[PDB]
Amino acid sequence: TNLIAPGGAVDLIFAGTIESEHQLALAALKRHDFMRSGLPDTIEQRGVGDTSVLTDYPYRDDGLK
Amino acid sequence: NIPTLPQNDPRPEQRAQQLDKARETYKYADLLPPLAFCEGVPKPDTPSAAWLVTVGKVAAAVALNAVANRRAWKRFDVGGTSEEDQNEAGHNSFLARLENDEPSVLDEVNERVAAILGAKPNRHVPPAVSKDGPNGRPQSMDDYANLFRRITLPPIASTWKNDSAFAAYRVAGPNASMIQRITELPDNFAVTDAHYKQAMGEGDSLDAAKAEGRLFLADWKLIGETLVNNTYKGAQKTVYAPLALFAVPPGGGSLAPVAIQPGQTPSPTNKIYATQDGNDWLAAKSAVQVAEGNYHELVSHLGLTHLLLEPIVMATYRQLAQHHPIYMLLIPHFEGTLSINNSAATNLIAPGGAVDLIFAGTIESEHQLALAALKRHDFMRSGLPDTIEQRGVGDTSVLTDYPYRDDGLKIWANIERWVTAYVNNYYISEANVTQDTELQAWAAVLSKPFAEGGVSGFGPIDTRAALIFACTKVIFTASAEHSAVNFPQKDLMSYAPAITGAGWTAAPPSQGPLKDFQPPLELAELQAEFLYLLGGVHHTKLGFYNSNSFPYRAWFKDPKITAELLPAFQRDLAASEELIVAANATRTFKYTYMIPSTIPMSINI
Amino acid sequence: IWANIERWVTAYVNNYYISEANVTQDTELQAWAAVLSKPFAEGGVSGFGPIDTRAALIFACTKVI
Repeated sequence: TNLIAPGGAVDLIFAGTIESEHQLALAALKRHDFMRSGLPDTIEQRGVGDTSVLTDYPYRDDGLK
Repeated sequence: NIPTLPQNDPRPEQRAQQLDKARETYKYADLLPPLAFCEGVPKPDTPSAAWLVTVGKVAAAVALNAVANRRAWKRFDVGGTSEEDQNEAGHNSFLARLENDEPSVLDEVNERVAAILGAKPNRHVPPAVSKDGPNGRPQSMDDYANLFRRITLPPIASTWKNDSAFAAYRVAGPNASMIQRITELPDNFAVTDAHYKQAMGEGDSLDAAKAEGRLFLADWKLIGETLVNNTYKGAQKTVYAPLALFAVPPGGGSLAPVAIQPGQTPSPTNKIYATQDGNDWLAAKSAVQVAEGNYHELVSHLGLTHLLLEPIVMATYRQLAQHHPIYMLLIPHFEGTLSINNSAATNLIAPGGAVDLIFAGTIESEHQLALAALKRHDFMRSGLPDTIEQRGVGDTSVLTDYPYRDDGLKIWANIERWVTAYVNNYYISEANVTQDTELQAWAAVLSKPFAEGGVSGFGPIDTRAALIFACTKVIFTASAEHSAVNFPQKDLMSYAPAITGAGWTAAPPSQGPLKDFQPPLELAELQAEFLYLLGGVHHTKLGFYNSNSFPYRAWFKDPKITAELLPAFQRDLAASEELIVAANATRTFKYTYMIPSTIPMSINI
Repeated sequence: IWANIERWVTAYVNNYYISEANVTQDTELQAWAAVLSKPFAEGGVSGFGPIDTRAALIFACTKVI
């Protein structure tokens, strides 16, 4: 009712039309796979799993524990 | 005439008197410890003449291959031995043409087989290690394929290195009952996600293959529990006890290898090898092939077909009468079963024989490999539809390519339909079962403990369904199961580099040139010539019941079976032929072993 | 004519090359690709590399044919 609403802070500060921003969010909610969206699942989906190659990745390392 | 149960028989006393004369013809001997065995070959169970001529033709090619090999090595004595073999081929063609005492067939055919399976020298010439023949160490890998001079080199010799050919062995090879689906990994075989993605790519995950049931492990642990490495002419023969994981692509597909750990215990000396490891991977598969070579020859083949049937052949001759209907069902499936086993226990798996030389273990360690698999057998839980489910290899969608399963299940189904119609025609009540003093005597000897000579897990034969399974299984492991293990010897095992009984360098961690891992030349020719002979004789055919006499006239006499039951059996086997052949053509690795027209009635070689 | 030649090369290559490891481990094809991947001044074909895929070999055999 305020943020993603017409005349809200997202309407002014962000480059898109407020209704094109809603399509962006709804597009990702529509493309998700809730059953295959676990963190350890996505980490090997993206091949970012090797800690001896990409050694500095605090989100992956801190997030898996 | 028409068979009848003992309690229903019109003439019980005369039936009892042939049984007593039978138990004198067939008395037990201890040729192989803890096993019920035949005291030689009783005269009725001599190999028939057609079996000898069939064998004789192949036994001549093996010797002719040996002579042509001996002309090439050291590039009239080597010609005289040829002409006698060529004349022996003339003997088999014309002298045996009338088919009506035994001359060529009696001595030569049985002796030439004895010299081959007995690893005896001088197998070059009859009624007339040698540095005059292929021997020692290989100059190059060519010399192994150059052995096949008068016999045909197998096709696998040009395909064995491909990983897909290595995995075809586990589902369409000599031992195709090996794999088992797993939902989690063993503690002693912790393959990583990296190894699985090497084989499958970046479209799958190991934790997802164990989820969707697409992992399949094959163990050789029993080889380590049992064998002891022997030395041949000083040289060290080695065999491991590997652990091999396989996996199928997602949504369906065929088997594909993943990882191999040559030993049961993880160690610094023993570690996992994977698809992209180059030479060590090839020697990791070859070390597996040595294990399957020992496993197949003494567990799948001689253990769980030959030696499992030897007691059932004996108890049938001694407790069932020649007028018993089940005697009428099972006996023709035992043609040549007693004779080849005697030639096996006194020559093949005998000290000084082929197995002791070519294969890695001491021959006494090899016998203990067979007995351990015989001791853990559960006869009542060894049905092909039962063993398939036990290993989780049942879903046609997940694992699509399993020729031993999909072709074998049509053959097992055909036999059950035939046994059931047979058992139900003669056994018309469950009292007919329990009141059969002969069948229950038959059961007592086989239900006996393994230490006394029984068949492990055979109890109890109290229902018509218990007789149907026991009779269906016996016929399967005499016809289809023996076909799927005996005849792959010629097609898939005559090439020692593709597979043999011994790795001759120590380790899967590659030590250098591949030629040093293979067996010597004298043994390699012996492996090629003796696996050719045992795997190259198709005599007698499942569904056609005849005698072992010259007319080979039909064995059944009851008109209910002559003009009705057996014709129905023969029709369903012909339907399986069209179904197997059609599906088999689309494949690029072939399974003729469950093709009904090539399936024998009995274990005869 | 190009479509006919590609289909027949895609058939030929795929009958003998069943694994992408059959391509890399074909030492003769790799030594065949070397003398052709050489610099043009040294005597090579300009732009012949790399031939590491069943696809890449199918193109090379289609163009040459």
